[PDB]
Amino acid sequence: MPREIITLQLGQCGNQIGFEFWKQLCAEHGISPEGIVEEFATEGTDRKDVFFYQADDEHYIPRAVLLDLEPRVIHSILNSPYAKLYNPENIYLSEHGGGAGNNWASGFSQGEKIHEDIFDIIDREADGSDSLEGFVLCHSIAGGTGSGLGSYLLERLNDRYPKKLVQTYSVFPNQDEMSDVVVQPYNSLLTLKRLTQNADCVVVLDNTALNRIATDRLHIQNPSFSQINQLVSTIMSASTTTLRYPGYMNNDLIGLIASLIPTPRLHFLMTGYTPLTTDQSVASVRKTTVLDVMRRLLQPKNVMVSTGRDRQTNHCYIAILNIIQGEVDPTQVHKSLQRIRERKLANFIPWGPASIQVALSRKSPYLPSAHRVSGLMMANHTSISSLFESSCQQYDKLRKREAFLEQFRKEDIFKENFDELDRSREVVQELIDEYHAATRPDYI
Amino acid sequence: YFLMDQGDFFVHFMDLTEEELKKPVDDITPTRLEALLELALRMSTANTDPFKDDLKIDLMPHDLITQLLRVLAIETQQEKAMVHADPTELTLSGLEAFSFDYVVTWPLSLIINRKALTRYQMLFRHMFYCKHVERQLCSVWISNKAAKRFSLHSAKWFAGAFTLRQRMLNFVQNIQSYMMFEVMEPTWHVLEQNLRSASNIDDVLGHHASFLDNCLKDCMLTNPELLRVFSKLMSVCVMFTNCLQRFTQSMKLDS
Amino acid sequence: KDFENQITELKKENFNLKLRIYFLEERMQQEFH
Amino acid sequence: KDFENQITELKKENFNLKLRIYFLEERMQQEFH
Repeated sequence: MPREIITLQLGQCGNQIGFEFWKQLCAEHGISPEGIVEEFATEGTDRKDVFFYQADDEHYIPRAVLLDLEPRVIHSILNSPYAKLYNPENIYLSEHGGGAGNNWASGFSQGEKIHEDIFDIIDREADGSDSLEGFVLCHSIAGGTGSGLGSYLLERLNDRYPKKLVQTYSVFPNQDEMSDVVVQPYNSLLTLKRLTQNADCVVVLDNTALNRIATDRLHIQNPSFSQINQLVSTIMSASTTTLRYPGYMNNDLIGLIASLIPTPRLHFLMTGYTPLTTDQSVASVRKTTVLDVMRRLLQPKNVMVSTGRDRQTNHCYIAILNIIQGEVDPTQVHKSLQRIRERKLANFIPWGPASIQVALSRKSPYLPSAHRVSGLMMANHTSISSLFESSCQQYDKLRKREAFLEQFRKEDIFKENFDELDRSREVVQELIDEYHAATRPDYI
Repeated sequence: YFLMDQGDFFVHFMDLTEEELKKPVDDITPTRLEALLELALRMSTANTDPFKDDLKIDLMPHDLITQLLRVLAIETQQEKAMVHADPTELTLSGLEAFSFDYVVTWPLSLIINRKALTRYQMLFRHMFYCKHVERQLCSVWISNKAAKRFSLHSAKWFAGAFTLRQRMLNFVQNIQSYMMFEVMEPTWHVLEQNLRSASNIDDVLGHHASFLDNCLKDCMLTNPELLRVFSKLMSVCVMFTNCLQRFTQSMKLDS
Repeated sequence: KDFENQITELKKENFNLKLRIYFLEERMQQEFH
Repeated sequence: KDFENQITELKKENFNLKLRIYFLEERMQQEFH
């Protein structure tokens, strides 16, 4: 049965992630930007019902609701080639293009104020999807709508669909880079709290890591927010390749969440891409072994998560899932598991179930893969506890020094005090402590 | 049919057709199963498979492992103890009994013998049982979502269910990865090559016999005690998930 | 590997013969009995 | 000698189980006739 996902885009970064993911899904399923299925995808093996909702025009339309309080991202999404690919009725655009002002409290207020409109789009997508599994919230942890509206959207999806998985593509702020929002620390903390409480699983997409990985591994000088959104789209297309092309294992989001999240609360996932190189980096007659792919993904130059290289937090993978796109030999997958276990190519959490699965699945036929073996890494590592600690410390620095506290206290969430930011930092700290415990034998 | 590669039909095979699989031997209505199979056959892009009609509903007069342990785990002490055990009067659900059998014509494809059909039927019933079990485990994994906005430190039943699912889901994901990697990925090409190498009746029989017997030894389900050990190991994780879900159902109706 | 292959082939052939014997015995019990 | 012991038991078990199936099948086909 198809399992549609309601892609909720909040903030500029979230709208870019959602639009790029929709474009990547249309390309991989062979759906043209007008939604009219591309001529090469009529016989496509893509489970278009599974990934995209079939509109009245039969356009392969992902159940995507783009809700942003700033009109710039909404206009760019509506101006993308894929405008007719997705259903227009699920895109709610706030005429007040003022945004949340990089304040998570203001973002949550905006999400709740557009809760009727956004919850309407979410429920419309659920009714328009045969077996809508849950909602995927692409937003920015440092933005106001992305962090705040991301929290509001995650909470709204959890309340309307408590039995539906709430996955978040939360753009974590640069903990090593001075955020332009002094209240961006509070916004990041609130987005992390939303990920921990109103979201079932949070994929932290640290823009500092995006720039670092693009510059060092992909040789992309200064990755832009557009570049981060494009990378997110490529990673999403890699993760949904097995969604469009039906495989034998990990056929649903709930199954992937179970295989990657031994702790129901500690579902915050760090990201990595393997091989991490520019498309111009043609692996010269290099038969990428499954073990070689595992080593390259485990290489920090290939991880797309800005996890502070904190020697205090013993980063270890709670669960490791290697999503391989292309022609991958299943026997080579078993050999890769053996070689990675022997060479310790991946460090696992000491207090989580050992999950090293080698599953062979096909990519979307409409999505051409330049590398015979492409790799997307979703790993639950305690280094995310380092990134969460950096975010929490930044949030504490903003709350304690009243950095952008005028903007934070201007919203009802922090009207009395920076309670929303403080509870957010507390939730982030608790998650970081639990993740460090998970890498430690004492988590259980 | 019974050889995977119909991924959409697989995702629609255990989500719907397992309604009365837990019903009695004759309690489950087969009309609903046939309707569900037809809907999954023709409501998606699985029409590329051209032998969905050959996928006929079957039911072994024992469980897929009841008959197995009755014959494979026989000739030592159970060939007269429980070899011929009838599952109808005992607890034998539809899921335990059902399988799929194949028959082929006389003038063409006169090699589908009733014995080979029964062997293939047991293979199909065991493969779809595993697929349905994997789907059920994935469904049960998402249980800690109704209280996902509630702290799990004070959710002893739900917290313990999540902690045990931490390893149960790995036990399913790694298994579904390794088995599909070793058997299906190798065996498909192996059968293709053997058929392409066969030229006579004897050669085609050898290719088919390899593709059947070697897979019958790949699963390690040909032993008198390993089957019972696998049954014990498989009836424990599912029971744990069910007990945890029953304890967590207080949030559904008791709350 | 030769002994493991021989054991696996013996087990597969034993399982096939056991399945045939089980089918025959079940059919005999259902028809004659 | 263990390889021969394995072969000997594999042969004897297969020959005996196939004898059992021989009796089952011949005593079934006559009931099918």
